[PDB]
Amino acid sequence: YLSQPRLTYKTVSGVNGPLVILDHVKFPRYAEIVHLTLPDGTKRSGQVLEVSGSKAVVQVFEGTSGIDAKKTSCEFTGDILRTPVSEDMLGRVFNGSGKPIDRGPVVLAEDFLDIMGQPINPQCRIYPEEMIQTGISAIDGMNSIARGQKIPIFSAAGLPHNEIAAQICRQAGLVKKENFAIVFAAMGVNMETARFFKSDFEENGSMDNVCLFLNLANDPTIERIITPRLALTTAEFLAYQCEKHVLVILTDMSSYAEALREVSAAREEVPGRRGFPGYMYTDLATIYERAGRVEGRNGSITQIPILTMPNDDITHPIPDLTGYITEGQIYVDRQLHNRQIYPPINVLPSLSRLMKSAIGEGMTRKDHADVSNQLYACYAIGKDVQAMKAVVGEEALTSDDLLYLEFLQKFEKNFITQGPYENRTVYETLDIGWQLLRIFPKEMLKRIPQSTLSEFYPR
Amino acid sequence: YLSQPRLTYKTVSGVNGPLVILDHVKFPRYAEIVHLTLPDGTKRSGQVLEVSGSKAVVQVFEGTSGIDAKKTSCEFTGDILRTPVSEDMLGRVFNGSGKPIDRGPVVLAEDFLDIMGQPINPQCRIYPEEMIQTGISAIDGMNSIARGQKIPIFSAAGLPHNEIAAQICRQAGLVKKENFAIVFAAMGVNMETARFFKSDFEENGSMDNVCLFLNLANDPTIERIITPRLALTTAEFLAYQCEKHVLVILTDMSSYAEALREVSAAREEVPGRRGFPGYMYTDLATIYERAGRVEGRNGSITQIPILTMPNDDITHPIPDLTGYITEGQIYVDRQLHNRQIYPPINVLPSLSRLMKSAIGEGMTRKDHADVSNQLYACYAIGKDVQAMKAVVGEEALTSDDLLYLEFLQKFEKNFITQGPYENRTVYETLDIGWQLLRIFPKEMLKRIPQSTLSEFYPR
Amino acid sequence: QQKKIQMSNLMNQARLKVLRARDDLITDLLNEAKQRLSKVVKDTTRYQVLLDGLVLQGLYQLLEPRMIVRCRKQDFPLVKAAVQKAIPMYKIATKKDVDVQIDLEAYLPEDIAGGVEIYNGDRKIKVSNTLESRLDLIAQQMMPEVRGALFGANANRKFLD
Amino acid sequence: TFGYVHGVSGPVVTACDMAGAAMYELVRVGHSELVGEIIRLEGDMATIQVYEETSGVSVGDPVLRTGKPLSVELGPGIMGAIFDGIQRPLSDISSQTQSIYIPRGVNVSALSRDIKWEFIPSKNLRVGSHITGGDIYGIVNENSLIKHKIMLPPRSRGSVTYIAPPGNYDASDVVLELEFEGVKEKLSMVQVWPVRQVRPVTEKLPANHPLLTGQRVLDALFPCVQGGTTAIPGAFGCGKTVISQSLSKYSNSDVIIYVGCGERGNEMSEVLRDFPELTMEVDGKVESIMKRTALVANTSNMPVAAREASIYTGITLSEYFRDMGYHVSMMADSTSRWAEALREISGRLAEMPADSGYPAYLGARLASFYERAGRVKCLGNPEREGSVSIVGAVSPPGGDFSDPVTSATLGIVQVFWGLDKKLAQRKHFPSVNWLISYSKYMRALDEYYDKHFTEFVPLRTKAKEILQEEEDLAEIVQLVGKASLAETDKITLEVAKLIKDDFLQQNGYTPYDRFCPFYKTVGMLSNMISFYDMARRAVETTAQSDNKITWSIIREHMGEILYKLSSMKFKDPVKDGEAKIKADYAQLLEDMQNAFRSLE
Amino acid sequence: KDRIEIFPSRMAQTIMKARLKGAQTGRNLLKKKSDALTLRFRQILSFVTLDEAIKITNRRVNAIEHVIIPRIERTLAYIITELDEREREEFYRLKKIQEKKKIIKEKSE
Amino acid sequence: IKVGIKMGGLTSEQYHSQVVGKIGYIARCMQTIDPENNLKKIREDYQDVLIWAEKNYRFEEILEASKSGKCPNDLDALSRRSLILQELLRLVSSISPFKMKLDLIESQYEKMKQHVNLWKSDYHVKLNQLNQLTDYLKNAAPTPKNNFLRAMTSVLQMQIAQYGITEDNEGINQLFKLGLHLLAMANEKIDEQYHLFKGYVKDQPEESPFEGILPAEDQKILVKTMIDYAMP
Ligand SMILES: Nc1ncnc2c1ncn2[C@@H]1O[C@H](COP(=O)(O)OP(=O)(O)O)[C@@H](O)[C@H]1O
Ligand SMILES: [Mg+2]
Repeated sequence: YLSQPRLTYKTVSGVNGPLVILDHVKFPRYAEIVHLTLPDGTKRSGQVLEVSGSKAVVQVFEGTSGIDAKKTSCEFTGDILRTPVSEDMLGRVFNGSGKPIDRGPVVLAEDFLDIMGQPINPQCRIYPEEMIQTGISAIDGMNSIARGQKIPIFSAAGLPHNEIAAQICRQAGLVKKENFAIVFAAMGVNMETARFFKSDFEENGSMDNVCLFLNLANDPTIERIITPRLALTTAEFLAYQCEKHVLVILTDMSSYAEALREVSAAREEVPGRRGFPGYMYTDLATIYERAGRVEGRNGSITQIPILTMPNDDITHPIPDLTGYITEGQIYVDRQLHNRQIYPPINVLPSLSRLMKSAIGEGMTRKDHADVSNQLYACYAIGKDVQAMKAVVGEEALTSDDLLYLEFLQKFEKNFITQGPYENRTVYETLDIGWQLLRIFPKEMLKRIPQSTLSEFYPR
Repeated sequence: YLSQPRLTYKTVSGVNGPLVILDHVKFPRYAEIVHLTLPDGTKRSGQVLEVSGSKAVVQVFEGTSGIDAKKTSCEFTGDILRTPVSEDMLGRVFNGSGKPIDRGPVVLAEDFLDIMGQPINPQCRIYPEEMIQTGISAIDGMNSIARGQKIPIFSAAGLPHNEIAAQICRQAGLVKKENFAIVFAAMGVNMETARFFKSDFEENGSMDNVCLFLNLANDPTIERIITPRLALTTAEFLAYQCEKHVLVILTDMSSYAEALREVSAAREEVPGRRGFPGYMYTDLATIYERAGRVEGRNGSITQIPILTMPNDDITHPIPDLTGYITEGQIYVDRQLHNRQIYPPINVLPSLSRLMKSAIGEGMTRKDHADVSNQLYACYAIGKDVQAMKAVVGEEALTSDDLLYLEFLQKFEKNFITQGPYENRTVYETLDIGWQLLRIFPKEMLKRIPQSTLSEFYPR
Repeated sequence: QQKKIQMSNLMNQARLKVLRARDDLITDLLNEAKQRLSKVVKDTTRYQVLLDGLVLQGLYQLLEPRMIVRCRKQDFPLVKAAVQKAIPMYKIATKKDVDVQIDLEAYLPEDIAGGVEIYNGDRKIKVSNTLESRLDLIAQQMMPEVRGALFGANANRKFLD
Repeated sequence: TFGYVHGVSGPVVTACDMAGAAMYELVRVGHSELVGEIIRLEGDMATIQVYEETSGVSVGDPVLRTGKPLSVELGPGIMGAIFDGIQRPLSDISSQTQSIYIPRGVNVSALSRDIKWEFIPSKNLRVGSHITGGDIYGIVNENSLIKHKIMLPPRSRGSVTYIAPPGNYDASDVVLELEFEGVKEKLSMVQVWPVRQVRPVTEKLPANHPLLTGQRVLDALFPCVQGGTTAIPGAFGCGKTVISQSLSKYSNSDVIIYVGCGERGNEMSEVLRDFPELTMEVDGKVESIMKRTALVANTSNMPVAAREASIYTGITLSEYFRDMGYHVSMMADSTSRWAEALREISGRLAEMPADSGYPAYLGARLASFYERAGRVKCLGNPEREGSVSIVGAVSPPGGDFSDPVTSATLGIVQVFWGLDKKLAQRKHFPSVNWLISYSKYMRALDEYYDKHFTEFVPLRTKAKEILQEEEDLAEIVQLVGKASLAETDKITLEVAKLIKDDFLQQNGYTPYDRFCPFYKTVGMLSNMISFYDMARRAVETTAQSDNKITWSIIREHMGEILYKLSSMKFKDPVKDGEAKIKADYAQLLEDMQNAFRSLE
Repeated sequence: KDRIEIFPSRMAQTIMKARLKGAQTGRNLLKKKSDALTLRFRQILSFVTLDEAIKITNRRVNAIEHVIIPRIERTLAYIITELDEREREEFYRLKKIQEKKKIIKEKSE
Repeated sequence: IKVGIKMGGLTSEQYHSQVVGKIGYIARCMQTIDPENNLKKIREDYQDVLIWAEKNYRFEEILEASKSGKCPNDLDALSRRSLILQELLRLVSSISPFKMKLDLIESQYEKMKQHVNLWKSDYHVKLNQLNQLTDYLKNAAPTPKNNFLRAMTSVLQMQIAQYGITEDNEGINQLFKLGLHLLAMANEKIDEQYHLFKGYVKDQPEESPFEGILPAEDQKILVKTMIDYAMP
């Protein structure tokens, strides 16, 4: 029960950016928590980043402004930030540090969990299978999502990634032949977006099963490093102890990665690509992999994190390292957005690793796998046709190129374009798929076995 | 004044590149000047760029070759580089260190001014509202020069930017239908360039109103970043204390930037682009912004900080950061020079920020602004037509396109081509404008209202 | 063309000629000032007072625990007194005990009009407070006023900024 | 109460014997008492960011420790005044020092204490009344345009014990006395607020009202809203400063705070000369613009550290007026110059840099700056509604929108007004790219537009489709040579030119394009789109007949209509009012319809 | 417009260099087609169809030469410059890291 | 565990401080609008707020009551309840010379209270238009324009006092349009000022629209101004 009084120090060595360095500390514990009382009485908290001898470096979440080097009192908790968690956290809004913002009380500690995460034994991990029917043809048709997957949405600044994520949340469900709890971690989100999501959950009547963690763009930038760990810790309680199915939305891992960069620079760490810490891979893996099913439980965690891509690229370290950890992506593009297409999802650079197993006879439709592959290849070819047309002109194309060009134009208009308040089923999506495939003569559909064509193609 | 004896030290701690580090210094002053004598009697000077406790870091102007560690004798002047200034500096030739090189005496000061200068109070700065007649149609018409404006000529190695500057020195007058004191900073140039200007100033019969500062290619590279400040400091004395109108020309500013980059590398400062210091903009502003009229005083400073563009790259940091600070640029290029066009001034990528106030009723002629804007439209379109015709051929053009080629061809030989001694008035330049604009029918002159065309177009 | 470039050269040289003459006049004044200071130095009753100040002045600038005072031998009896009367004052103005010695082996050149130079213990830090050094140190700062005082103010200067 | 200077590296000064000093406290460095702010604490030594040139500062110079953080004085006397980067009035310096240069170490009150202000209380308070933060207990008549509300500062409350009767009071007197628990507070008209702290509001509201801009583009195609944030990352010569000046001169905002952070010195003089000569009628009376504007000058050749203080002073001033129920539209014409200051200081600090030398926390500073914008419900019992908009320029090197500042800015701001250097070279002003720009407030304003106009939205959509289609064609036309174009495509290409040359560009230095009332923009757009639809119909209904109306036929037949359409800009809204302009545009529509009937 | 607008990378260098080689090969093959048509055209002097085929071929060749390749070369040069700029900022940080390590080592002695 | 609650958007202490003010504000508004406590229906509707005011309470005691939950401490709900009263106060005060019947005041209260968003409603816009007219005239020279605005504004105030602002009565609608147009009209353009005023007077159905609205002394100046204008 740690019934041992805590030591409080005024032995501040110095303060450098977001970091406070203390000396003369008795047996510093790594990743311990320190409560700081500023000379004016303001309380703030921080977590130890490293210890050495009698010195410790504390990462202050709310910020270091106003801290002096003589009077600030630093109380060492003696433990690791184990956060209070409760099943009744749903229907609540918390700030980035897990404190009430909704005029409710402090969450009552039904239990405590170490936010660092408790690794799950791969031997007991259960492979996900059941498909989530998101309502979005670009996802349910081609890049389907299994329950327990990890499929982030890439986007650049200005794109409607908040609308797609909101659409998935309210349209989420299973392929039918009861619903998800939402754990919503906002990291560096502006107020206009914050009310967009909050209002959407209220208007659809979802708040009974929604827990928000709001770290806004105008809130402290160090705090958001823990926010996603608090969000997933609650998800793990609800999914693995309370047998709920939880959908976890992380509004931006890029502002999270930047927050890590701010700390990494502050402690004069050796960076890797573009100034980010060499351990970014691990810091992301320890959050992304908190997903999936485990033997003996009925609940699950599905993650759909969002990442803003600097400079509209996908080789930036942030999306690059994420791609190596997560199981595909959605990739929201800009060329489709500029053409007033919604959802503006580009099917070519986007994949879903679990798609090959979460579909097919017994889960969706016999032809699901064949329709997806053929449409993808046709789209890829259509794009190569446009690349030629841009040089040789529309008068220099052959009959097959025109069929691929007509397919491409109709594909985006009839298949990808949907609208934010219309959901289509996986079976309706495939029926549309066939309407687009039937543009081609059967001889050109080289990626669909003849048996499938004879059953579906002439319909 | 400073009555206390200055101290002399033999306490040099060490030498690292161009920086001589002293210890045991009594109350070091930041940005104070140190005079040092080498074991062989050579005298050199430098400035303290850093102080810490008893240590001071001195950047030596002449260089650090031959600086000893035990026998080096240094003395601290006790002030910043304040330089002697007097009215009778006009007609004198100085080096980049402020010393005479014309076999005359040292400056018999009327006062001592801080070489760093002071920012002019923006509330007392008076916005320029007078035009200078350069006599060059390519400038007076489409990119007018105001008195108090900062207008560099962007050039490239081998182009006659020295001849244009020399021309401007002789035939720069007023459009009020005047003797400018010229302060010429010749830095980073060869003997022939400095002798060219020196000879031209005597040939013009104006040498008694010209002050030269020379710092040649074979002179120290550290003095090359105070020479502009020496020129401007004198200009400030003449303009703001003696109400003399001064024209300040700084030769290839790129030698300033390169000298600064060497200092930045030596001091391990944060680079921005192409290895230049991240504060290059701020340093340039210190040089450039020493210009303009001041309310209540009858003087002015006009600058022409000509610069060479490395590899004709208009986005190189030197022309880029200058473009952000100065009121536009004249810009010469090789496409005009390679056709024996003089002056080789290309109006399309050029502008004058103060030009809009300078033209029009009460300044030149009421149609000035309209003629300039339409000439820009017609010239740019003619360039676009050439880009088209280069591929499609003359047969693919219609009468609407050939007119712009006729304009473009006549414009460059009638408007831009003049000759080193062709001095046109601003009114003659506009008349030429109309002669070229009348190539097109009224309907195509879309930048000019009918309230102007009906008066001027018929002629 | 040839006539006006020749007249330009002639006018430019005439300007340099009068400027050099003006500088000669400034030098003559400074050389007279040097002789006037020598005449003052010859007066024991005023020179000893200068030395009293000059030694203490240098001591305040070094603020070292050990001082070596160097002078020309001819004036040693007066520098000795200047030091003796300077230490009680130093220990009051700075609250620091200083060991002040006079160098009896090294002397300033005999052609120095007067004054002292003071070295710290290791001879790495020195202050030069002789009469020639003071004359130039001040004259170079007062020159703007000398220029006006001898030749008149510049009628074209209106502002002192 | 003093420390001592230990070392100087430029804008950064290191001081010792300051064990009790806190971060972001003000200090006075040197015998001239230069203003600085503590950045780091290392034992008993402090790292000080100094907002004035440190030349001449010596080791051992005193450092005065001031408990108050960097703060701005807020009260009457701001409007019409120009301040430096740390809220020192330039008109008071020049009137007191008689110099033309700004001296270093000047300690001048931000708001004059000699002026006798005309003060009227709210007449709703009594002794014993309970007053809370944000309450207004009187108004000062600064001028005829802005009524200056005297608010109780945030984090202050209590019972009223005395309220000054109406009369003439200066800023050193006591207007309100209030007590809480024994402790009594005496307040004048001037409150102090740290510039780095966000002033608290009751609720941040969605922005649902246009920010009127005197531009055709930057309004019809890419609207900005009251409380919104936008960026203008223009290259040098793109005319982004002119866009900022145009918005300041001619908008529907109540107060403009213009921040010249790293700007050319001539630009601030330009404003001070021109603005007093502008008019804005209030209630039938002609009044100057300066009475509703204020500006901060921290020019490019001024201390680089002061660029951070300038930005925060500007937005803090903006919030102050927001709290009084006014709509504020401040603009800082640089952003990159602020981030540049952060880079230079970070270098002197020897910090580990991030992307392209900029501090890792660059994004943190920009995010917290821009989020202080927004339409809000104010604190205070009187239930005020206000806004702060931020229109911030950015200066990407080379015009390449890839630097950390442009990139981070685009991830924060909701309206992107991208400028194209290649359009500025053609004097196609404003140089708006119109292909990469966007506004995320289109949906927010759709309700507004339907309420007042209706016709605007389908016209906006058709205009974007025409411009985008022209770009899609231009890509291939460059290679084909206009040989394979259909007649329906040639109409698009030439109408798109009509839009580009006559609608998207305007000369802001003319009596007719200096301000473009919205009714004129949508009026002339309706005509241009109506031509498109009628011309496209003319060929669509005849292409399969016994005579196809090609562009060359309509071009020669209707050449007078094409000239009239191009003339629609030359309407001079000040001389010819709304009634004549609308009637004129109606006539052009009739002329087109009659010419088409004779053509088809 | 001026550049293909591919974000600077070593991958972009490989793609752009392959794209440039392709454009240059197409330019040379089409130039040979034009020369063959021009010789046949002059031998004949189905005549106007050769003049039309030559005009179309030469127009495409001119576009490759005046539009597409210059644009690839500008893009490639842009990429090369920006990559060296990224190399420099890495050099700076690594140099400062080495100096900070040296300072730590001196303090330890 | 309360290091940083940031309740809604305010520090807890600032949130509760705002609650104390709003309670006092409503009490002040009720005493200002209804000095005699005649509006029994509305005072009862605020009884749960006014019970904490009009009594010898200290500021700290009400602040404690908020923190302890002993008073209506829901600031967002309390703000809505305050606004539907603030707008009623300015409605009555802006027409001071012409008092509303108590039945009309209570009717206007309910009409605003039941509105989904009073701030953005037509009630607020009409009140803003009225205050633009009545605020201008607080300090104005006795010019033709200002004498016409005085006469026309008094009529507008009279009609509002009779009908209120919930019904789109043609009388107040025309008066708003003409009043705002005349006020906007440039001060020197007297010919339009006289045209608009004279056209108004002979467009109203009343033989003498100002009879009993403004005093005889203002009627004498009002008519004399028109007489002088038409004299030459
Ligand atoms: N909207 C505009 N209307 C008319 N002229 C303009 C406009 N914008 C820019 N210009 C012209 O081009 C110049 C460049 O604009 P400026 O704001 O100085 O460029 P920058 O983008 O560097 O701030 C202006 O001084 C003016 O002459
Ligand atoms: Mg600008």
